[PDB]
Amino acid sequence: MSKGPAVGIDLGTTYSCVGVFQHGKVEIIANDQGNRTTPSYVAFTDTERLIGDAAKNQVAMNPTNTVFDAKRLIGRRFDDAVVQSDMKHWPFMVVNDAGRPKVQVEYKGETKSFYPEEVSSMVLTKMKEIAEAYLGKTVTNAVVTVPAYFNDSQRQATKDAGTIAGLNVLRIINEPTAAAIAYGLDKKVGAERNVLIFDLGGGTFDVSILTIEDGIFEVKSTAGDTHLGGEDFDNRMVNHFIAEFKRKHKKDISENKRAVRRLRTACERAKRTLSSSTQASIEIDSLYEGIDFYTSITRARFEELNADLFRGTLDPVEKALRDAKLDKSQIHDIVLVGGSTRIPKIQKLLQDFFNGKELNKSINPDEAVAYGAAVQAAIL
Amino acid sequence: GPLGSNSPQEEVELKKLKHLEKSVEKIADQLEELNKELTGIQQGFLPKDLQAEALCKLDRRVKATIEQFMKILEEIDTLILPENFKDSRLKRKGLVKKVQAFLAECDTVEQNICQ
Ligand SMILES: OC[C@H]1C[C@@H](Nc2ncnc3ccccc23)[C@H](O)[C@@H]1O
Repeated sequence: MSKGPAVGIDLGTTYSCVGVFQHGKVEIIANDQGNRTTPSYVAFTDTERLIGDAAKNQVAMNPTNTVFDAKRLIGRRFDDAVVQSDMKHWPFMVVNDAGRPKVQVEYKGETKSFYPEEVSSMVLTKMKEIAEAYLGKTVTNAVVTVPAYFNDSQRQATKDAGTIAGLNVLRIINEPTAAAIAYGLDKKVGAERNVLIFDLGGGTFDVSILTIEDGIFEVKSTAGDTHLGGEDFDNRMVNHFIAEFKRKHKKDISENKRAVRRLRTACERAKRTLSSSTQASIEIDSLYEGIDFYTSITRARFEELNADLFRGTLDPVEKALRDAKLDKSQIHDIVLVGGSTRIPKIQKLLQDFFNGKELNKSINPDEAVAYGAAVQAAIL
Repeated sequence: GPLGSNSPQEEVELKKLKHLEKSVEKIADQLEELNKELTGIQQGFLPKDLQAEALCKLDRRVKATIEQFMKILEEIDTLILPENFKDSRLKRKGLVKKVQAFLAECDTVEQNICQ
């Protein structure tokens, strides 16, 4: 293989994305399964190590030895509140190695422990291989993104994950800076530009306020919810359907894990349909005790079941504006990042709050961070 | 709707279901091979410590078979069939019931080994 170009990689908590600038535009690279985003999942089995789609596709079969959310651990001390809170939720072991957390798994009949940067390096290796598979050239140089609130230890641990993967990490840039670069907000003519990045994707919610003056990005404030996303929207739909089944059939399906899974999978798909249609239908034969469940949900009902969650997203906006000492009329640009910003009610709340101000959403939200990281990678 | 009104559009849905029937036949064969291996371990010369490992390796395989059957149900659940597509609706119901009977068999194995 010959010498390849520089890539932009968005290393996410639940999914990762790689992009390359070629022939005048950014191309988001599809993985071996044809997916434009790859799960940030590493699975340790009796005979092998799986990364990406292959790791998530066996999560139900091997829950204790399938690691994800390493980004929630990377560069943190074991005693950190975030690590201690998060641990209860995870099916895999998190041990204390002299003040530093380590994921403990069963790999090839042996109990083995890994650092969060080692797990992320495996995810980075996969992202590198995806780009090499498409370009047909060796990929060494990369711009890797990190959240704006990441401290020195979290930033260095991300650079170390890059180094372990054999990548030359040209630059580590903030995720809201990458999103701003994707839309060319630093290339706009005038005085200092105040930008709000609304990031609702991968199970986290992050709001950042940036000031761009003469190409210098300044993080004025950060706010958000560490555990808020599409999974919560799906859960509210599942509750609605479980209640509907109790009303129509006087049967509780909630303790049959397979019936709940079939319902949850159908709900996630219906939620996606409700982003471009006002109605979605679901047909599930023999859901529980031989009962067929044929139903539908309107966009309006989906919004009602999630009203507190959707409205809730504006509190972080209010908190970030107050911390940055800025009124809402002082924001010149609003950028949408993450798959859940595709929800029409979410866009409406954010546009209404900013008094009819048009949102920057033309670039797929799931891809905008890797898109800007790839633009930055081409400039270097 | 009307009877003897077979449409070219239903041919498309029936082709999707036929592919899923084939995939279920393949997963079913795997289940039968797991059953033969189960009997093999039980009627073989493996001592307690070695049969334990052999049954757990089998447990992982059973879990893979259950997951594959679950991914077939999810795929079937993406189908929306108009009331008039009677032949498709009957084939979808028979396939789901066939998968649920194989899942019940997997559970018979899964609960009897490696625990
Ligand atoms: O992967 C993280 C989030 C993003 C969410 N995606 C979406 N959520 C809502 N509407 C969508 C419409 C089209 C495409 C994707 C959509 C998806 O369901 C998941 O919960």
